[PDB]
Amino acid sequence: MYPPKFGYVIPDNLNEALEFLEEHQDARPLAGGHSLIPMLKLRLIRPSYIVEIRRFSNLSYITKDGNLYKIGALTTHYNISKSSIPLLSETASNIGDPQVRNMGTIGGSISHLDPSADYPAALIAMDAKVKITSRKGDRVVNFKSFAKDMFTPDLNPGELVTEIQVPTFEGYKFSYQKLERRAGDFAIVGVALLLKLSGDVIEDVRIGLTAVNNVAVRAKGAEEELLGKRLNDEIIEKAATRAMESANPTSGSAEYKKKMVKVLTKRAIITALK
Amino acid sequence: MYIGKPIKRIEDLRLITGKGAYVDDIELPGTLFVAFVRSKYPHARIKVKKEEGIFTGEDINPGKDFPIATKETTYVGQPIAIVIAKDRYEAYDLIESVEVEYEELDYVLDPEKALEDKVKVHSGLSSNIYYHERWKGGDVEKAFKEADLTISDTLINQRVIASPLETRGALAYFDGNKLTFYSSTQSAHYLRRNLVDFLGFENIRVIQPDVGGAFGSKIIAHPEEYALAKLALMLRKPLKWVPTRTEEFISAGHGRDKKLKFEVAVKKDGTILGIRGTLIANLGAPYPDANDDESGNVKSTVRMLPGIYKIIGADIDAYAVHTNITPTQSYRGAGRPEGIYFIERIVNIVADELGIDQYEIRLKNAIDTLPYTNIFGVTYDSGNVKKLLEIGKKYYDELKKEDGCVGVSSYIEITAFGPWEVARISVKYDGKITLVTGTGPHGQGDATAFAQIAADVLELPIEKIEVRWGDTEIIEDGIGTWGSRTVTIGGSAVLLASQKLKDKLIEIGAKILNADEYKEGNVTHKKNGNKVTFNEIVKNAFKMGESLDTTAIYNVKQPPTTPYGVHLALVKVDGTGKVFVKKYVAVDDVGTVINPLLAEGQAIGGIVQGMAQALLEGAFFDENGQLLTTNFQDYPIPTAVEIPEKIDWYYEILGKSPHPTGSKGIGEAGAIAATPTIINAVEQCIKKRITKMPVKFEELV
Amino acid sequence: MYIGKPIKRIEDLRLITGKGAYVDDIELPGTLFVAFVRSKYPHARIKVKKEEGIFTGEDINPGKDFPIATKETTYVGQPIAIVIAKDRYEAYDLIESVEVEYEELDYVLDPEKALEDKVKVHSGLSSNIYYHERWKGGDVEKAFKEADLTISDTLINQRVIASPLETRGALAYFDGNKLTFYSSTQSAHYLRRNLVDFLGFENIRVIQPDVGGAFGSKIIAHPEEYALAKLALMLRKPLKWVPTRTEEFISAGHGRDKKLKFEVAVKKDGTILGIRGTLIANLGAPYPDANDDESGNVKSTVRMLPGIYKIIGADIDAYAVHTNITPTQSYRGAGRPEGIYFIERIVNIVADELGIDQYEIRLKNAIDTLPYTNIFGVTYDSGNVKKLLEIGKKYYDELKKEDGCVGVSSYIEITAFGPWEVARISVKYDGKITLVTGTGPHGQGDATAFAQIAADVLELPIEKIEVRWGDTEIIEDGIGTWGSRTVTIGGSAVLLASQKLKDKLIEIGAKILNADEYKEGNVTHKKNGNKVTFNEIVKNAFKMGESLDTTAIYNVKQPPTTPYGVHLALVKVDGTGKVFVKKYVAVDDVGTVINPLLAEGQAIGGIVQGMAQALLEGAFFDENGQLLTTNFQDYPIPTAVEIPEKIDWYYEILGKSPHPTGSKGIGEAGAIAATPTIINAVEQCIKKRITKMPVKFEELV
Amino acid sequence: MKIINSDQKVKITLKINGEKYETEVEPRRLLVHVLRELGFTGVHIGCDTSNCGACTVIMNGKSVKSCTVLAVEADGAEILTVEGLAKDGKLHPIQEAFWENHALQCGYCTPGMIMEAYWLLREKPNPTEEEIREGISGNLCRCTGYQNIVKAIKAAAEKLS
Ligand SMILES: Cc1cc2nc3c(=O)[nH]c(=O)nc-3n(C[C@H](O)[C@H](O)[C@H](O)COP(=O)(O)OP(=O)(O)OC[C@H]3O[C@@H](n4cnc5c(N)ncnc54)[C@H](O)[C@@H]3O)c2cc1C
Ligand SMILES: Nc1ccn([C@@H]2O[C@H](COP(=O)(O)OP(=O)(O)OC[C@H]3Oc4nc5nc(N)nc(O)c5nc4C(S)=C3S)[C@@H](O)[C@H]2O)c(=O)n1
Ligand SMILES: Nc1ccn([C@@H]2O[C@H](COP(=O)(O)OP(=O)(O)OC[C@H]3Oc4nc5nc(N)nc(O)c5nc4C(S)=C3S)[C@@H](O)[C@H]2O)c(=O)n1
Ligand code: FES
Ligand code: FES
Ligand SMILES: [Mo]
Ligand SMILES: [Mo]
Repeated sequence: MYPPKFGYVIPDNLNEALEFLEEHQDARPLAGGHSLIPMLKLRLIRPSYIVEIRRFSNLSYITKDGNLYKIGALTTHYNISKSSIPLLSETASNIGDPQVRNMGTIGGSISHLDPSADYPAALIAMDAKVKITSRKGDRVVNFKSFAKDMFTPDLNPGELVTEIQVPTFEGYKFSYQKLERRAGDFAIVGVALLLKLSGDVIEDVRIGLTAVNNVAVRAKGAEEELLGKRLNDEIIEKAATRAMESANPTSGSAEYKKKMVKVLTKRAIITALK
Repeated sequence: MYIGKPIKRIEDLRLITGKGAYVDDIELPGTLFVAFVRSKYPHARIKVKKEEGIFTGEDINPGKDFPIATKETTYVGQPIAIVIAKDRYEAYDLIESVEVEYEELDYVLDPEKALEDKVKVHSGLSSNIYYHERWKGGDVEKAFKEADLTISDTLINQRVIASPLETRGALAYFDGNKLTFYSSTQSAHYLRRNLVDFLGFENIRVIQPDVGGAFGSKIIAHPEEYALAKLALMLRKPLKWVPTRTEEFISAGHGRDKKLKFEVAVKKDGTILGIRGTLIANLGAPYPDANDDESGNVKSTVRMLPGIYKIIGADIDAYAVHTNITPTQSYRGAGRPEGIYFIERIVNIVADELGIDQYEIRLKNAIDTLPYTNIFGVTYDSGNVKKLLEIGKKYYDELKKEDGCVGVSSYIEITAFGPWEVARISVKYDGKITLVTGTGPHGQGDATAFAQIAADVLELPIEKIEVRWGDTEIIEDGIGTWGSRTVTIGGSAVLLASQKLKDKLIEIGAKILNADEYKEGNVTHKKNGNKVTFNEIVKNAFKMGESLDTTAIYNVKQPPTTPYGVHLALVKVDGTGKVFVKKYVAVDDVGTVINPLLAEGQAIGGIVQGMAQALLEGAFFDENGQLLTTNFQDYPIPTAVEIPEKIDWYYEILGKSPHPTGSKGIGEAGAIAATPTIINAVEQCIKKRITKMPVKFEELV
Repeated sequence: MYIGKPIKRIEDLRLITGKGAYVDDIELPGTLFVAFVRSKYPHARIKVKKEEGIFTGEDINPGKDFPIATKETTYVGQPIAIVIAKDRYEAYDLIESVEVEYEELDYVLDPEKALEDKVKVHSGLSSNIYYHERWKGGDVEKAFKEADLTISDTLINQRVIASPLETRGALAYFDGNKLTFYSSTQSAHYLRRNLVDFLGFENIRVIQPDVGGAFGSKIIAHPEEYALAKLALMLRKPLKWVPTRTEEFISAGHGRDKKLKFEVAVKKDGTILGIRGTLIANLGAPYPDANDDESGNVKSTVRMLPGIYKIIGADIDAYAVHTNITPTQSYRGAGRPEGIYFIERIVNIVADELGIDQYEIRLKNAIDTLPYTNIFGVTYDSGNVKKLLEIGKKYYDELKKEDGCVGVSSYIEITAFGPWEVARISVKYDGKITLVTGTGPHGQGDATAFAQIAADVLELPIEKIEVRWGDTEIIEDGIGTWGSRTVTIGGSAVLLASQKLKDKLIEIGAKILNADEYKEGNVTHKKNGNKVTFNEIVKNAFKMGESLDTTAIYNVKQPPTTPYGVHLALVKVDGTGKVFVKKYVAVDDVGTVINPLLAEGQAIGGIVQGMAQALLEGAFFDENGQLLTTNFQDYPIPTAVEIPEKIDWYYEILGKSPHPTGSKGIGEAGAIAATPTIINAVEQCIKKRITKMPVKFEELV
Repeated sequence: MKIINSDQKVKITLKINGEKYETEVEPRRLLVHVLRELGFTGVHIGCDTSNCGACTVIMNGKSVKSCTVLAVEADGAEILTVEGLAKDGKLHPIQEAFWENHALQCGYCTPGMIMEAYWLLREKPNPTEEEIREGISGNLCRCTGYQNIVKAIKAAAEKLS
């Protein structure tokens, strides 16, 4: 309930934040605080300093820059949910509860890397990229490489996520399916789908799975089954089956969860198609 | 008249404007904060280094392991040490410095194992078995002789946790002569008796301030309350104790947790003849306050097994057994839900085995008229079960043609326990009236019902009747709020005191007018038409040395009054195994309804708890005796999304109680009916036998 | 028995350990601090700019200049604006920002000037004269016909200030429905009536917490209390008001301030035949609560002028007049000190003019037996004045041979005013007894006396009787503590309630034993010797629905009961004109003495106030109407150095009151007797006539 | 670059229901305790893991769980608590509707539930049953079973058009 004692830094600008973090290996930055503060309260972390990055308002923004959306790291769930990015907005909508989405940010969700988070299912499906900033400058990496393991982002002391990039997916159809015992919970299983039709052929298809592995994965087999094919009942059923091949879940039951991957992939294809 | 009207709550104004005062909203000068160190093991010998700001069980109950463990701890979550600091943040820092030496002992989690006495829950027990009696009634031999068939299985009613949104909490201050103790409790007067008994002196004032619910979890004095109180005698500063919610989950409000090994004897036409088997109830660790609470509840479970049916004999072997977990306590219904759940599941299991209709089997077996004494000696006092079921068939028929699966159950219930209850009413010289109840409402809205009762008796506007409770200094005494007794027993005390007041106002009025009629507080000479006003009577009572402050004690001579009803649900299960409840109908007979708005409000709150037990909740331990569900994420009480889309509540008054209010209790009825209603519904959709709860998603796919 | 024993105070333990709770020791969540802006002028029109955190009289009493002035202020110290801030320090910062526009009007300080109505104290008065009646009794014409001689002078009884060590103070909180108001007041129930009347609603709880003395200064509701209460309705935060001591001196506890123009008719043998003249009393500004308090006191002064003497006629022209100063209020004795001071000075002036001995003149003129009705209609009810004076001569004779000057005075006094008083006694199931009084002690120790009374009636140990008071929610009602009424009227209510309780315990005991003897709480069958204990009676009362909570109201049918006595002092004056009191003897008859330790404690406290009025204290104004003495340096209440080296207190019980306690009041007697005792003493040493007080050093050199 | 170590406090300002408060806090102190310590005791703590919503207040126009914000982090914010809905004792229509529809029992979730409702009705003037339920799914109540809360919110939505 009660955090441990820690120091606190309110830096004037980004440069200052970065330097303090460089020099203080075990200082943690604070964004929406909806994963950091709950962890302080249970005393599962004990940093020397919390560095406040929240007031850098030029880190909060949705920009359409050609055929990329550029999303400031400090952009909240709520604002992403309101901004018409195919798949991603609907996925943000599902996160936690209204109060949670009012504060939580995309930069903090992906820097935290809970293996049941919502965004990674959408972000892996989207081939999202992560702009990482340093006093040294910027590194852009693929979402897939950024997510090194549960709770293990590709971030060094001294650096912050400043931006998430995704293609614009115009004319794409999409669905985020979230299995949950109660409104507000993290995903028991999450399936994020993007596809685009050329006539009745599936021209592109992307399927992301969350809460069923240590990090988010592509449902490669479900993709193979659908890509380039003309849609009918049979292939949908088959793709939904093959999505189970990418699920390595943990005991609901591990077996129940694997079965739910098929159920939610089917719901995703059918919802996006309708 | 106000009685019978949906009068809106006099309680709401303070609370919707955030001007309540729950225990943690109270402060005294120099208040210190108290936290408890708790056992991380199910069963261990302990040594705790006493240090500055660090107290141990020896400071509280030397030579005993309860309320606070001194040599031997018997459950994860048991208090083993007490820290004191300047504030809550520093208190929890100080917790991390406490030095505990553990010797892990062997422990038992399963009450079925435990009853073999192979491993003792505590060193000094003769037996893990706290209670063991064979319950027999009617002619069980004849039942099983005459049966065409018998059916057997084991039904589980799993452990749950009360989880009121406000935790326990308390504030204790001893001035040198007198202890004042504020607590999030279900009764100030009962907590005072508990503290008087534990501390050995009478000069104790208890204050129940606003309480954020309890659902049975705050009847008993908890170990922390005894300890805080004893510490306050020693330290001479006010001491505030508020557990974290993790603490609350691990240490308090565990209830239910009963198993029935049953065999039922039936005729092929769905006649239920008799039952036998073994009831095993899990008391968890031996804490006397909790054991005593829960063991009375074990008896409620057995005695209600015959339900509303014309059973011919039964033979049930009842065990209440300790295990190395949080001691078990009353939770909403306090044994009655388990017993009704058992009979209503069995009834459906039979219906399903014999291809009989779930409604028809109940109309077949239902008691005809009341009064009736069940097989285990419970007298169902008034009403008409069959007739209420005929009324309810019309909703069953409607639901049967909608899309989804129907479940029904019928319940009968015991309420309005004694031994007595108190009410004081007083009138000041200027005319102000205050009514005080010895009950202790904590959300149920009885004070509005009390104000409706007293205003009808006095014939005054309801805004004239301020209603107070929860301070041992403003009323002679009280029992409390539990066993759905408050509007019935506490309201009957209110009716007596108001009547005494009216009788007194009459004779002073008569004296003033020379004679021996009352209307709206005024007294008039029934020809010559001379009149003395309410306010003139009151001022003259004072001048005449005549007091208008009166206290009535309503002693309860009758046995518990018994409501009954039939509830119905329509559900759907999807391809993920998630259950959706479309509709729920409750038909109840609770005697005179004092306030239909508040009564329905109780029905609905209970219904959603009963549904949540069927579908969501469960308190489970890993094999190290650690509770797996210790927060509102992992212990899933429902949000607004998980409720039935609509719950329609109806009442019929076919049977009144013998009490002056005519009312029976409803505080618990919803939670009793909803669980098997919902389970019967889901079972219709699946269709395998459901033997345990909550129903998991993976069990329905 | 406990009655009559010097039982030590049950009140002491909390207070010697610093665990009291006076009003400023109380806090609620978000409490704000309130200070008042006060008039810097005696008489002015005012405009105050209403601003953020700045309230004016228009917010409190629009269209009136009381309690808070809106258009016109009538005394330096009058509240003219109210500021609210986060805490006291910031409140007083904010005071300096308030913007007041004054139009100085003409004002009057001297009540003798004021009564000519040449300058009105307020614009809207018909007359500065609030009260004016000619008091006549016996046959004054015959007195002045038969006289050998007449003596004339003007005696002053100067203004003083109560100066309790705790100031007024209050804490007000309205939750949306109910106002809770804590105040350093003399009666919770009377303050509640005042607030109900001012605010127009009944839902007000008042709490008198510990009070640091009052001495009459806290009977009335003050303007600040009405305002705080009205503000609390508006602001919805708790609001704490505590004046600085400068404020207190300037605005509250002013008393006395009466002038007698007298002429006395005597025979040469020291027979005092009659008196006439003019009494002028200074009410200060028209504040209705204070005017009404003090004007009743004016009457007390006139009616007590005949003292203990066989006066044949008198004719006194009484004025109570407004002036532009702090309104005048009850101070210890409340008019009786002035009246006794007047007659006891006159008696010595005559003795000195006729060379009669100061003791002999009193034995000459003293009433013989009681009852006796004085010339102005006061019935002195019981006792024997002459006989008490014979007892006291033995100390006069002893003092006359010691070194220094002797003064004596004899007093009679009125106490134990009605109209009624309340007591509640209640017994909990476990047996605990609580006694509640409707009085409001604030230092006088009545609760110990109450516990002695109730324990004698019940035949129980005194530690069994907890005594509570000062919450409008724990007792039906009350009057209060003032007019030396508490042990007599409040104790008689205690005696009735305890008796009702005993009678009830008897019949329950009788019921349990089949019959119709009580000893020490137990009931026994007077052969066969079957016995039921106190605790068994109590548990059975609850089982039988019989309440052991009872309230008695003692209506006062008798007129005030009258103690009397003789006091004596020996003093010395040195070459600086400083007075030293060597010895003081008090001989009192106060009826049955409930507690000699506490009674003497009251005698001594009053004695030192009465001496301090003679020798030290005085409230004086400069000609701008500014009080010259506004702190404990310039208003010299005595330290331990300024007390008589020894005060011996004795009592005789020759006359009991008609009340069930037999007691009369002593709370005020010391202050009544000591002033003229001490002045008579000093006068013997000087020897010029003393006409005014305090006696200044320079007047004695 | 303002740096506050473990053992210091920092002065902060909070504007609460229209009024400014000023206090000194350690960095680790939660906004929920500070609000209560300043007298806003209608803000309630129902849990230790951010699930229950009993601590919900409006911070800068947003409903937030004040148990999951550090008080220092809230420096300079405008905060509305339930104590600030009623103007001069006239109930805000959400308060009125909770009373009319019996949407509270023990009252302990009620300040937070009313604040979430206030926020919700400013998002969506005329919400469906389903959107109401979603819209309060961060606010747990153990007493009412929610049905009356949904009724009160719809009645309030209509009062508010
Ligand atoms: C009751 C509740 C329910 C929730 N439900 C869900 C859910 O259903 N689905 C879901 O996905 N999430 C859920 N969450 C988590 C929520 O989405 C958090 O907001 C998110 O996980 C972390 O984002 P934040 O901005 O709050 O990060 P913070 O808590 O501020 O930070 C989290 C981590 O990232 C670091 N950090 C923050 N920003 C950066 C950055 N820009 N660069 C580098 N490091 C950074 C911090 O030091 C910290 O280690 C829930 C949380 C709560 C309290
Ligand atoms: N015939 C009837 C019966 C009841 N009522 C109304 O329904 C309520 C009173 O119910 P009653 O049946 O007398 O039950 P209690 O007041 O004694 O409540 C106790 C019961 O209350 C339940 N409901 C709870 N509700 C809240 N909000 N918080 C808890 O902790 C609660 N705990 C449970 C538990 S457990 C118990 S045992 C009152 O508003 C009463 O006026 C009525 O009008 N007419
Ligand atoms: N025959 C008697 C008379 C009195 N007593 C004891 O003497 C005291 C009660 O005196 P009582 O004469 O009944 O006077 P009250 O208690 O009603 O006190 C009121 C009186 O009390 C005085 N004394 C004061 N003492 C204190 N400490 N503080 C004040 O403000 C006081 N104010 C004054 C003023 S002014 C007044 S009017 C109690 O301990 C009583 O038990 C007794 O034992 N037997
Ligand atoms: S206290 Fe439970 S979410 Fe804040
Ligand atoms: S009203 Fe009790 S928790 Fe909602
Ligand atoms: Mo209960
Ligand atoms: Mo007095």
